[PDB]
Amino acid sequence: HMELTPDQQTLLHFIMDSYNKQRMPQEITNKILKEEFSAEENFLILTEMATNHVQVLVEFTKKLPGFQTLDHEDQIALLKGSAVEAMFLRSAEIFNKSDLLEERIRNSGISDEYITPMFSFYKSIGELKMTQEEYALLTAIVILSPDRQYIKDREAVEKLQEPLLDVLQKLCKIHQPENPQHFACLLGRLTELRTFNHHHAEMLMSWRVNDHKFTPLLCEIWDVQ
Amino acid sequence: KENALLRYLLDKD
Ligand SMILES: C[C@H](CCC(=O)O)[C@H]1CC[C@H]2[C@@H]3[C@H](O)C[C@@H]4C[C@H](O)CC[C@]4(C)[C@H]3CC[C@]12C
Repeated sequence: HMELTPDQQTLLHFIMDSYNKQRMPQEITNKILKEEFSAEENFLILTEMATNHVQVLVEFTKKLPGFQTLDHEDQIALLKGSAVEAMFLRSAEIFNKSDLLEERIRNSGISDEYITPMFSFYKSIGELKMTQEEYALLTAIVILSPDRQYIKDREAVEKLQEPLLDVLQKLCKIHQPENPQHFACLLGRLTELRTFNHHHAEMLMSWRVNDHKFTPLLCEIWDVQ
Repeated sequence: KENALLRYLLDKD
């Protein structure tokens, strides 16, 4: 509808450059298809993948325009505060085209009381039929959240997040022109994304398989102490 | 330091 301005196009290009840059080591994708299928193997694979996703999330975030101008402690607080929500959005993207990854998730020590509601959430995200540009912008928007815990200069984060929201609103009009409520529906899903921060945290208190440990990076970012 | 690995990754080029 309303076209992206030239500077908005440039911002989108930087975000898409960064979103498509890093991925998962093929050694890890080899394990998803070939490795033994047991709760123990699944726990180790899935936490290895989640650790890699945090590393990719950090690299993505560092290339968001303006992020490296923010206060350094605020940078850390934004990354840690968004890791789970960004993982949910990525999970949604993957599962809304590997059923083998789903089957491993379902035999990983995680209760069906958690998995079933979360996959229903991923499906509710899939019904929005988002493009990769929309997934990328929504991910950048959740990372640059001015209301996250521990942020000292919230106005500085807000001035980075506001232009992303403007671009996303235009993408919704461009990609789903026959559904003028699309952007509002995306933002409604953002709100429920936040409620699953707590569920994930509550799930972690009981997720254990053969008394295995989470990796050091996951212990940091998921607060497993 | 709190979140030592996260800091390492953020500062590493
Ligand atoms: C790290 C990968 C994404 C990899 C990628 O970027 O391609 C995520 C894709 C599916 C996610 C899993 C899926 O969302 C189900 C679980 C959700 C839970 O809160 C964390 C563990 C989970 C088991 C989670 C762990 C991280 C992965 C496995």
